[PDB]
Amino acid sequence: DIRQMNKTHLEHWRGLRKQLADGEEILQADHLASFIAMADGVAIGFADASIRHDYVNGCDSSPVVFLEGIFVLPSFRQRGVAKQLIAAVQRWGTNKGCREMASDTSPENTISQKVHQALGFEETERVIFYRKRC
Amino acid sequence: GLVPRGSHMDIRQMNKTHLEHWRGLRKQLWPGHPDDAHLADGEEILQADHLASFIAMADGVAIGFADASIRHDYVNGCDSSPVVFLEGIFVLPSFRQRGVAKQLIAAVQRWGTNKGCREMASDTSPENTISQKVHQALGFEETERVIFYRKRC
Ligand SMILES: CC(C)(COP(=O)(O)OP(=O)(O)OC[C@H]1O[C@@H](n2cnc3c(N)ncnc32)[C@H](O)[C@@H]1OP(=O)(O)O)[C@@H](O)C(=O)NCCC(=O)NCCS
Ligand SMILES: CC(C)(COP(=O)(O)OP(=O)(O)OC[C@H]1O[C@@H](n2cnc3c(N)ncnc32)[C@H](O)[C@H]1OP(=O)(O)O)[C@@H](O)C(=O)NCCC(=O)NCCS
Repeated sequence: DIRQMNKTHLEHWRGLRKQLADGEEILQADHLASFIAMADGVAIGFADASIRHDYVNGCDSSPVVFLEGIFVLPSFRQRGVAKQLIAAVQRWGTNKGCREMASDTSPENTISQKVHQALGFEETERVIFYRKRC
Repeated sequence: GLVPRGSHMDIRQMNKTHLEHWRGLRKQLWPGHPDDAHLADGEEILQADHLASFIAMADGVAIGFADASIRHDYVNGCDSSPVVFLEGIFVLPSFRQRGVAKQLIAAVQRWGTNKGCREMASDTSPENTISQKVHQALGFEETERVIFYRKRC
């Protein structure tokens, strides 16, 4: 049971996000989309996505569908829920015209890295990001 | 009016006349791209409102440059949007450690702010220790390290 998020789901979505305002912008925006997995009417997993038009490390085409975040409640892990949410994200990206899908994860997130490889992604590059307020 | 500025080292916003020298330098930052691709990049940068490059001129000769963009996409480690991102920066070996990059970045920062950016960001490879010391010495804070993934769709 996978669905594109709407206002009803906003509440369940926040609880999971808290574990991994915006729901507002996402609902309103065209380049934004979030998906949710339900067990007995309860959101037990989600994935946030966006269509990126700026440079994306490791990608040579534009726009790109970017998996901004993904989370599945510990107890529902290893049942294919993420594989399903990512396939929904891919479908959405592909018909918004993206020829490639991208994602990122921390060097310490070993399970995440294995999940990305198991789902067909290829590591492109590792980078350190910086920031300075103007 | 007591101290003329940029009498010998001057930071300029790139225009069509700098295309060839910028490209000459960019091939040294990013080897592997035909003069074509650099050129196409240069025309895109010139015509797009969220894109700009800066050229460091020593007595009229380009010795460094910085490519920047006003990013509206989410930018790792930032709380606001848009962000002025340093897409790349390069200074000829013979002119390093003289404050050039400092000025290119200050000019990028300044263009970013006038375009509504509250934050400036950059990224760099974990093998580039010199670039990591450069970012820290210039006031940037490391926000996060990540691994990027790609899948054709
Ligand atoms: C990453 C995460 C979303 C995976 O969710 P999931 O529902 O458990 O994943 P799936 O069951 O759909 O697994 C997809 C594939 O990855 C593999 N995988 C999942 N968990 C794994 C683990 N712990 N170790 C090794 N491989 C694993 C599965 O074996 C599966 O393999 P297959 O396709 O070859 O059959 C989940 O661990 C989680 O929510 N973690 C916390 C948040 C986080 O790390 N997010 C990542 C980036 S924001
Ligand atoms: C990174 C680079 C642009 C810096 O250019 P630069 O003109 O030499 O830098 P600056 O002189 O303005 O240096 C500013 C700051 O970095 C420090 N710095 C510069 N080179 C350094 C080095 N090799 N080791 C340690 N610190 C260094 C300066 O000392 C410091 O300022 P401070 O003295 O006021 O504290 C240049 O080395 C270069 O082109 N590197 C190769 C390409 C590259 O790696 N680009 C970055 C990623 S796209």
